[PDB]
Amino acid sequence: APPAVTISASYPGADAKTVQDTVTQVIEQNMNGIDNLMYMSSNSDSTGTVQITLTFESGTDADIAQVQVQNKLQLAMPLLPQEVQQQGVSVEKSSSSFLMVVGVINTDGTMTQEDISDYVAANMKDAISRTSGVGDVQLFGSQYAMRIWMNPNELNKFQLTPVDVITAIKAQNAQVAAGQLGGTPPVKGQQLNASIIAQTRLTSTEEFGKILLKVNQDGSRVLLRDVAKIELGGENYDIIAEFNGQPASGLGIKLATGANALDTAAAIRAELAKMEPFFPSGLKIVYPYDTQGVFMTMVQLPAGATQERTQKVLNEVTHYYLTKEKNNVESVFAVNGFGFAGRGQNTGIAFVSLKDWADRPGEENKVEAITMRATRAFSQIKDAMVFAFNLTGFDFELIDQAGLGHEKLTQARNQLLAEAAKHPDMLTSVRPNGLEDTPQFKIDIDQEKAQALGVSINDINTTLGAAWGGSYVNDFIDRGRVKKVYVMSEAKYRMLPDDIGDWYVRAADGQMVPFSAFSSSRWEYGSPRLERYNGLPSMEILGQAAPGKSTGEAMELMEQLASKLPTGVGYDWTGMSY
Amino acid sequence: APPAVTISASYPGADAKTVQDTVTQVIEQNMNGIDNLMYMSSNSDSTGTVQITLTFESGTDADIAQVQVQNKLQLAMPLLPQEVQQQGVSVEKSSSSFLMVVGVINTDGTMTQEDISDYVAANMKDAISRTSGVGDVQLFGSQYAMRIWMNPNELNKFQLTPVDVITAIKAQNAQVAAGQLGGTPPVKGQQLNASIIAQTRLTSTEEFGKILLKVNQDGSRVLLRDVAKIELGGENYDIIAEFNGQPASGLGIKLATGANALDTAAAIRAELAKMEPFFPSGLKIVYPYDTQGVFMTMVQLPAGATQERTQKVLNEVTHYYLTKEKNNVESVFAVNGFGFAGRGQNTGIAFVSLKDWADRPGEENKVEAITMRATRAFSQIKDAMVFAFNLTATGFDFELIDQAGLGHEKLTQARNQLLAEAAKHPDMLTSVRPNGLEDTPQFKIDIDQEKAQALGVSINDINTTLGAAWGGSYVNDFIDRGRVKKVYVMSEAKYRMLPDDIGDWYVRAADGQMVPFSAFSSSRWEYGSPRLERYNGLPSMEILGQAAPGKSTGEAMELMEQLASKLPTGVGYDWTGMSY
Amino acid sequence: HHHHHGSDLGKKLLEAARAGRDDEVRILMANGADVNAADVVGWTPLHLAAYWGHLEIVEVLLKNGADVNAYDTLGSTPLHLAAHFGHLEIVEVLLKNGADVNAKDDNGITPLHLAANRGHLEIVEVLLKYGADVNAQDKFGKTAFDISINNGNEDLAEILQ
Repeated sequence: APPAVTISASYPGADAKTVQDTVTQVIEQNMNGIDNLMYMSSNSDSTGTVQITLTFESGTDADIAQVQVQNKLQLAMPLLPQEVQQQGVSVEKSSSSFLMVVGVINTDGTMTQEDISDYVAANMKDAISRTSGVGDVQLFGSQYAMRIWMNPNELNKFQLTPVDVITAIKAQNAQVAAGQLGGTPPVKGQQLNASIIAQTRLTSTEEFGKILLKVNQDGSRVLLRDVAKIELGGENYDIIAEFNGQPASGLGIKLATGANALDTAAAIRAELAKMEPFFPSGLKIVYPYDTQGVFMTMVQLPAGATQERTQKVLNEVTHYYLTKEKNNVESVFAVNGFGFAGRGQNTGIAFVSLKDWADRPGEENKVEAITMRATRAFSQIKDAMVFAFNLTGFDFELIDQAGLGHEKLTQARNQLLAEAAKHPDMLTSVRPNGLEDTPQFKIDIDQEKAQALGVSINDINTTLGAAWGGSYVNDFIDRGRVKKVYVMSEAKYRMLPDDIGDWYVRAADGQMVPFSAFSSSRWEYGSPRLERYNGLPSMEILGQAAPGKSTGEAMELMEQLASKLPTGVGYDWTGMSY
Repeated sequence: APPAVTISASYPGADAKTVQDTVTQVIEQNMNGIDNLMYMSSNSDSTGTVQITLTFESGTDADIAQVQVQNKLQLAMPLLPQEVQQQGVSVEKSSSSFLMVVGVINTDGTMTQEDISDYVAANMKDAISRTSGVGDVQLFGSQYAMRIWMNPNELNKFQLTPVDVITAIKAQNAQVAAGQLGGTPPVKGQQLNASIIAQTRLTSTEEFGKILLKVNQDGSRVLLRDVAKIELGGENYDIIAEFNGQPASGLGIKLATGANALDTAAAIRAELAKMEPFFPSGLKIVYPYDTQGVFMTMVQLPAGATQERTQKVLNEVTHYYLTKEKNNVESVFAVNGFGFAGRGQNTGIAFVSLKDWADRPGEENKVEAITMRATRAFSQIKDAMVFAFNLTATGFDFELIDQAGLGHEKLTQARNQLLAEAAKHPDMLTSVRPNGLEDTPQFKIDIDQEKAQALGVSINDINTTLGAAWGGSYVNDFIDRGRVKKVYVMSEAKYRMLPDDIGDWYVRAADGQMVPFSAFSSSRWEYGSPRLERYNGLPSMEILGQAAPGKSTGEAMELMEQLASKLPTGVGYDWTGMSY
Repeated sequence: HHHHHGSDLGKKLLEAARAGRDDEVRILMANGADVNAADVVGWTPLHLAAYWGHLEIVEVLLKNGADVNAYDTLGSTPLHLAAHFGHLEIVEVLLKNGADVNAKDDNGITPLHLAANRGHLEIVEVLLKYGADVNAQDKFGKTAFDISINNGNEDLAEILQ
């Protein structure tokens, strides 16, 4: 198969367009001078995430492709936002599918899903990641960060802002290089040499809680716990897993292009065996997907669907396997927020493991018949593509060739789909592979009013972003491991449009100014996922030949339909169709 | 073909010594412990550009040489000025010469040279640059940037400066990450989830025009369009091309070290075929140099010669091929501001393409005879090396090296001493000449620290105001027709042309007073270099020449060594290129 | 004028109004679908049809009794959306069916401010024609004239006069 190298980066709190236009385009523009590149594709998401896939000619040395990519990326790194560089960009040379899933549960319910995910991130993931043959490790959960959950009524009460919180955290959770006593070059007759130790990183919520934000006129003390709740919690909250309905975390492991599957899997088990003896009580490893005896189930809801609606669908899927398929199915490991296609609130995946082959006698209890019955049983779930598959048609990109923009490319897409519908004799299931635009909240900062009041735009924007999107401030040490600190609004002050008006920003003259005084807002539509293909805006269309027709005939018709689209809209074939 | 890896960096507005001492030396000091390295050279130019060439043993795996060069370059990257990093340092592994030129014109005259170059940079370059086998791609022109052309009279009228303009553009041409309503972790039961969209990058001159610089005490508004002109324009204005005298742009394509010429050319053509159907009306590709059938004409004036003077020499060249060689020549693609040497205002190149082999019967109508006549005709042009050649065995390549911190001026003195001795030996040595450029007048300005401190004017404010105005500053990115591009502030032309204009620029002190530049500076003319060369990490001057009629290069090299042994203390030499 | 959540047929209608499926809107209407079904941001099928420029659906929803002056959760009406996005025929249709030409959103923004801001000149004329207060002022104290000055759109300034 043609080797693929993948770049991943992230920008916490950024929308798809922001990601695209400060990250994705910049990287793409700088992917020159790389040998044997067939094509390039990318997603920029409203999760703050970009994924760029570079697919090389068959035969290419995947080590060389990776290195040449990494090198070009390194030279583009200074062009990306500070916020993105500091998340750490990854470059990977792996299969798009999983080799195995390591599951982790706590049989004594002493640990929640969130504790288990941190345990895994903090104690297991790195050693698994440095095992040879391990191309990509996905945590089904998040590592803990120190979370500072800000309250805007309390901040306004003491005339503070997220800017003051952030500043104070950098100043008081600091690791200072302070030299030595009797350091070199020394005076003659010096008897004492000793390191000077000054501030050191904080290690606990108690410590963060006593960060001193300010001393008032009466000499009383405003501490950080006076304006914030302080707790360990995930760096993000997007991915939640379950194993047979019980709280779980895990690692989804993908094989490095060209490594050996069997040997890689053995070396993974050897490393886990080194870890088990030091597990806290209750923690246990389960093995829910080893690459037949296994299959997956994909859950894809339309964009706009929350975690709660995706969970409802996963539960129906899990319930079906744990009741209607009891006799064939040993386990289900279900992940809400990660899907076959990557990552979102509207997607999920279920890894299913079967009982021993010998105890599923009969044609009708083998993988093929099971996956078929399940797809059948899930085919009538509402507003959800749900299907079961082990691990055919055509793959078309519609392309913006003349700076037309997202909205126009959408109309041109729809015009092609509407014509493809009128040839059901030749084409079936012609459909976008991506996502539909959804409601978004457009807020316009009034530059004139901000200037008249003496409110700085950087304070406005840091206030908005930090509170509603979260900000990575700096690092701390949690049980001797380096981890992140995040400031963000407590949930309840960032839920509804009217909450915007409870956030205050301090003006140059000391007055507190509500966000309502210098902003205005409306609802509009935009994209939760912007797609690009060889550096240009694009929209991926899937489809197949109708029954009794050749892929080639179908493709021929798609090319004809495509020649009738508005000026500036081209296309190409990719993937299976190249 | 010894394989060569090239590092390239750009520092807008920098003089040759600033480039050498803030960029080139820092890189060079880390280039050691690289396998199979024969030598290393560099030029640091007053165009703000550095090019370091690293030449490897024959047979070296180019992939590995690039990887190793780049890994040493990373040691230097955080020590480089931010203005360099942001332009994008590049590391390439290519042949030094062109495989082909892709020319672009507009047969309806609805697009200027500037529009054609932008269309090429924005819709065509990147895909060619990514094509397998393409080692280096040179744009004959510049991508559009959003240009803010400041007026210092209008800036001083409102107590503003380029620092205020830069600051307002960063604040109001912003792409803000603003989070979500109802995002995770939510209050349980939350139904509404929506991205929050706040400021987004500007996309048009109109939007840049209404950037709000200030509100006065009286309530009225100062907008950016009240202190500047606002238009799309090149990131730079140095490179200008023509095809048979008509406005044009194009791509010079060099081949990646060891890649197949036919296959790489074919893939380039296949890639252009995807672009053609989406051109605006009138735009067309032409093919002025495929690699006999073709040749080039180097134009090289002395340093200090402007675009205008280079143009006239180029016109005389183009004119010659279109009048006297019109039965032979199909096309001339002439580029002003780029040539064999790399890049500068005193350089140009013409790529010439001849009619079909069989439409040119006779030996006087073959490439060899045509180039000889062309070179003969151009020999008479004054203050210009012009010659034509169809792309070494009698020639030599000498490096004079400063080995004792003597500095550039002493190295010139020593160079001149070698050249005048070489001149007194016509029997052994013909046409011994520097490969580089002569010093030229430069404007030395001294900031008086004490006066600045006394008036309460910051040095960063002074320096940004000088630099941004007379040199241009890359502020941030914007989005032009869906594509990321740069934003530049610079003085409108008329306010940065004469020495007296220095005094029209004001900086604002801490106490709010506008202070003219003349209050804290003094200036004088001096000489300095527009191209500082280095060889193996040391200051150098390359000297070219050839063995006199009949005598071998070994004999001629032996003489240069004898001459060089008599040069002052600390001046040494080495042999490079042919002579290695 | 702020309408609440429907279900199943309301959801189908909202989605069909949004995608321009003229036939499907007519079927759902004949089968009793709530003509003022609102989504989570307060958008009725008329908001959707107006935003995405589907004229026939706009006419059909109005024939079947759609609230011409529906408010989304930020006080914005279908006429706002139509004026903002340059949908001339839809603007005309809405105003002919009782659209409030001077409806202000939560921010004091009227359809004329929006049409003005995006330079949609034929729409500005129709709005004035139908009684638009040319001196209406948003929360920041701006009129459509101030907008024309800030944008540097001389054509618009002369229309407002």
